[PDB]
Amino acid sequence: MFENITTAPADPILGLADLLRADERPGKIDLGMGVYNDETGKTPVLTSVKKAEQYLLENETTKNYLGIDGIPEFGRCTQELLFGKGSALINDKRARTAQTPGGTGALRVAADFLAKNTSVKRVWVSNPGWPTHKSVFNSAGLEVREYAYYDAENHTLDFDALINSLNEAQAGDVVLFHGCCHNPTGIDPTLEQWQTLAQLSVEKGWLPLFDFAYQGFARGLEEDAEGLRAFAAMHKELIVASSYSKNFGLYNERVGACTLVAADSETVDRAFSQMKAAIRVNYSSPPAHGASVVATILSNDALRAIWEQELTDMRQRIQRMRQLFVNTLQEKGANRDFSFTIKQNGMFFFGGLTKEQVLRLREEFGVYAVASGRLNVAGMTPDNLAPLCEAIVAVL
Amino acid sequence: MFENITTAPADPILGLADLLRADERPGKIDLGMGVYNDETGKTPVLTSVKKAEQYLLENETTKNYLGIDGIPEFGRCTQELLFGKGSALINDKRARTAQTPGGTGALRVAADFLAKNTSVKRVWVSNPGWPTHKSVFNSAGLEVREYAYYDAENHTLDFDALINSLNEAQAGDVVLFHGCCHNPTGIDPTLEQWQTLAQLSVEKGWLPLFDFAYQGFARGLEEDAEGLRAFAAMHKELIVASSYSKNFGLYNERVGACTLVAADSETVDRAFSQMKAAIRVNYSSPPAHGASVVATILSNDALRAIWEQELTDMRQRIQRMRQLFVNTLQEKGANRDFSFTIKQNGMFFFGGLTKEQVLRLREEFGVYAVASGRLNVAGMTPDNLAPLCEAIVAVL
Ligand SMILES: *Cc1c(COP(=O)(O)O)cnc(C)c1O
Ligand SMILES: *Cc1c(COP(=O)(O)O)cnc(C)c1O
Repeated sequence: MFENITTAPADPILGLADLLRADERPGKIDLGMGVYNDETGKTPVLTSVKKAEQYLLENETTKNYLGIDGIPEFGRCTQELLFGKGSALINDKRARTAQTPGGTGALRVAADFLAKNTSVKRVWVSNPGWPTHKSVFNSAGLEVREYAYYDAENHTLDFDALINSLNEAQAGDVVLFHGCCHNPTGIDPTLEQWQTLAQLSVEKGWLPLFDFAYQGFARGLEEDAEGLRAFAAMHKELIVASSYSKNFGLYNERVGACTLVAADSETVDRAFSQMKAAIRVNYSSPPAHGASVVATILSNDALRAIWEQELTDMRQRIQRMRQLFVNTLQEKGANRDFSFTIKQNGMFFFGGLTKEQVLRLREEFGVYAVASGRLNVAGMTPDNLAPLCEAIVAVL
Repeated sequence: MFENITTAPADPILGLADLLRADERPGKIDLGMGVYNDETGKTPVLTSVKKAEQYLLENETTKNYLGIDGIPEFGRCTQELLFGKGSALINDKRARTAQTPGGTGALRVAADFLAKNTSVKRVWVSNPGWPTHKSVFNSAGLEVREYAYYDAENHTLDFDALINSLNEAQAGDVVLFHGCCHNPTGIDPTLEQWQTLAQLSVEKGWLPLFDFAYQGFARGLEEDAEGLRAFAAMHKELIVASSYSKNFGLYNERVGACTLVAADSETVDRAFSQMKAAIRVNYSSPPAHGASVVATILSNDALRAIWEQELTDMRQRIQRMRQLFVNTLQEKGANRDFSFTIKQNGMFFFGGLTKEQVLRLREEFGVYAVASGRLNVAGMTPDNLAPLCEAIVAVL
């Protein structure tokens, strides 16, 4: 049965882990996957998380199955975090949230739900964008079309090209937006642009799908959700795939959510029943630990305060590394200006390297990055910064 | 987009949870889902599990992503538990295991892997059987055919009908077997029958797929795997979807595994790369907590000893309830003999009620069971046994 199976192509992002494994050189620098590192180059468990796990260890009395949609408190807290404490969507009961195994899992559930219960045939994703998006939607049998987004020469959001590109999108099509911290450009729409996009979306009849994996990494928790809330204020229907992998440092516990929004309570409930059916034939019910940690923290004033501060510190360290990176490049002799990286929100640096330069950095300097030229700024520390820049200056 | 979505049909098993929720009557007895209960009617966290979680809370230093296939130690321990400490499959490196979100998740990964990378068109499942099997395989685009298995009149495995039924199965077809504790009959093949089935399977050219969710609940950990090992000794290829939900009481942490076996190391690796691709576009990587607990326990002699004893106690309590159930039915006036339930392995009791009787038990007595007439013996306690039997005697 398996004699003719062909080897699968390596994943451009997740595949870096395997290459790093094989490389036995001592000075390897991992700037591939979007994972936060502290000044010591480690990816620690948040303190607020440790305290939540301590609490669970002492008060948890059973591991009995959660409902198909997960922990109810988790859903409410996720909705508040997304739409705002007193949002009308929450009051009118127009939203239903299902706990999922990570943001990627949320995207899969959304894709299966769409393919089987709606007339959606196309999903529009940005270019440049996150490769996993095409893979997930394609695996569900939906076609992916790309829309322009980045002005590679000026390092800004090419709004005109974006609008012009989406005009080929027909009503009933799904258009995917990154809530904040666009992966990989790091350039997000301004509030006014978000408002124009929401407006346009309503007229064209698109079904907006927001991938929200970095809430809190651009400017703040509430600020990062203004784009989404702008859309939520005008749309009757929408979908949100969010993740707690990064803002909680719960990467391997797979904590995400898929939120469905309909015109009214009656409609979202009927639709959500089908979303639950898509989960039922996938993994049945979600893993409790990670989501439990998130629910516990967001529900406890004390823990939540500690957590928000830790998030703030993470965002701030990355912002400081961007300056140090740019500065160190200038005093190391870089024959090019990489100051535009200061405007980029999120964990990454993008737009200054070719795939060959990335390949040379790996083979000759042991510096690992995505072939697209995306480097994880969150992986830079005061210790690896010097050798990292020396390697870069050597390939420019 | 969602105006015309139709409400989804309730799940015959998972749907009981919602009905129980709505029923406000005080004396409700939940005998639906297969979850273990102790004498007090609670589903506790195993002591060995609590100790493992204590250990993780103190030694875990990061929540960084696991590889697509999960924790490596978890895979090795799962293989040893399945094939035996010094199995040839392990020595020859013919097996690859991917940690999955539960046994159901394992089945989904196997189904997606099969549909996309092989010529498999049909999957054969038993009748009676577990409804979720058809749902999962059908959702992947594979057709499900049923094979006879139970002698409803004698309450035994109808081997002749089984063989005769599978003769319509062509080479290249997938045939699904329950490793032990057949759900819901509780009647498993004898070692000799397993050997005849393995033999037959090799000649017909079937691809065996074992659903192993109750290892340790029939007779013991090693004994329950003899059927599987019988097949593993003669087949070049096979698939195993196992679960730790029950034998570890880790239901909501979603701990399962999908093991792939090929003729040689070279072939399993190539095939496994495609299985990883199927996971990549689903949930990306598995939840660490649950599998970590399992790896920790199976790797620590002390913890493992405690765990094996707890498993032994669970199997023993269920066995004692079967006797008490049968006895209490006789002294309560049952006009029928339910002694055949003593031979049934696992958590359930099956074969003595009609769907109407089950419906009446619910509506009039607040006793909840699956419409198929399957009751969770593991849910019976010395306290609810009397009223439970009184209700049953009233509907016979
Ligand atoms: C990190 C990320 C996700 C979700 O990650 P999970 O690990 O699955 O929670 C989704 N979309 C983008 C663009 C991301 O960068
Ligand atoms: C319980 C069970 C499973 C797996 O359950 P999970 O909760 O997904 O781990 C698989 N097959 C059968 C027949 C089962 O009874």
